[PDB]
Amino acid sequence: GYDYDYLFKIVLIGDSGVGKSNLLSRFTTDEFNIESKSTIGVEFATRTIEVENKKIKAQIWDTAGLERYRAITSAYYRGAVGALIVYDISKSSSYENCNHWLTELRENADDNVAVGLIGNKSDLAHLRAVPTDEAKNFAMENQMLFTETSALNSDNVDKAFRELIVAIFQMV
Ligand SMILES: Nc1nc2c(ncn2[C@@H]2O[C@H](COP(=O)(O)OP(=O)(O)O)[C@@H](O)[C@H]2O)c(=O)[nH]1
Ligand SMILES: [Mg+2]
Repeated sequence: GYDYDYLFKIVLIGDSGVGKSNLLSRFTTDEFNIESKSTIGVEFATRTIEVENKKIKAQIWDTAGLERYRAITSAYYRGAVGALIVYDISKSSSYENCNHWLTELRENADDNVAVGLIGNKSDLAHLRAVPTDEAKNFAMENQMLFTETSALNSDNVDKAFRELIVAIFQMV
């Protein structure tokens, strides 16, 4: 990793418990943590991927519990060129709160940010509370990419991040 052509900062946002921290770990180091306690703070991790023979350092940010800390929250969004809004396919509240997250993006992130919607925990299909076609339509109406993922079993995680990175690449 001596060099890279671009660095794309991407923020993960969404309700607590949906799997953001595990999406970060699954994508960056192929790791998953079954632990149900949220870490209060901010972190980032990187992975380099290739798009059209260009090396892109994807710098993936994750946070919890700092919403009342203004400067840190500002720093969280600062410079982000992509965002993934994450809900839990088994928890309708997390999906219904996606409009809040879109609004947070509009109010805190740069105008040009490329956005993907992720319905995580697809392995909990027996507990599904959000129909795929409904969420897919909501994503389209709001100019968001859409993927259902399982951070737990890995399903579609690389796809969700890659598609967004390709989309960021086309814009810039
Ligand atoms: N079944 C299932 N559990 C998951 C998945 N992703 C995360 N979890 C679990 O859901 C809980 C919340 O995950 P976490 O990544 O901390 O969510 P966050 O609060 O959005 O950062 C933890 O117990 C995780 O192990 C998934 O895809 N499937
Ligand atoms: Mg977390």
